[PDB]
Amino acid sequence: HLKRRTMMFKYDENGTIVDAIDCALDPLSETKCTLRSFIVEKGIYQTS
Amino acid sequence: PTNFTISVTTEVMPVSMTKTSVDCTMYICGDSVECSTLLLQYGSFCTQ
Ligand SMILES: *[C@@H]1O[C@H](CO)[C@@H](O)[C@H](O)[C@H]1NC(C)=O
Ligand SMILES: *[C@@H]1O[C@H](CO)[C@@H](O)[C@H](O)[C@H]1NC(C)=O
Repeated sequence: HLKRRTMMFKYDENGTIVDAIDCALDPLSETKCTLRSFIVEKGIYQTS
Repeated sequence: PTNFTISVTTEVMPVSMTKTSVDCTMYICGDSVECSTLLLQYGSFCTQ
């Protein structure tokens, strides 16, 4: 069953979707969703 | 001169100020999801 969620999708250079993040899953996904990147560097980030 | 005075004076210098952080979704829209969806169309103002 689909629920009201916010997701971030990574689009390939050919146009396809290659990765996804459910922003409500864990604090790491919330950190990734606060920025716009699938790769987070070392540090402390304030999250929405 | 035939004498001298040992003078101690104070100089007050600011060094730092308070570190503040802002959540855009709480400030602009609060908790309403309609405003959050409409704010998603404004791009990367809040990342900046
Ligand atoms: C994009 O498509 C081309 C043509 O089929 C293919 O050679 C290439 O490997 C694709 N690139 C990726 C990153 O999948
Ligand atoms: C210099 O001033 C101090 C403080 O008033 C005094 O005690 C001392 O005698 C003075 N020295 C001379 C050489 O006048």
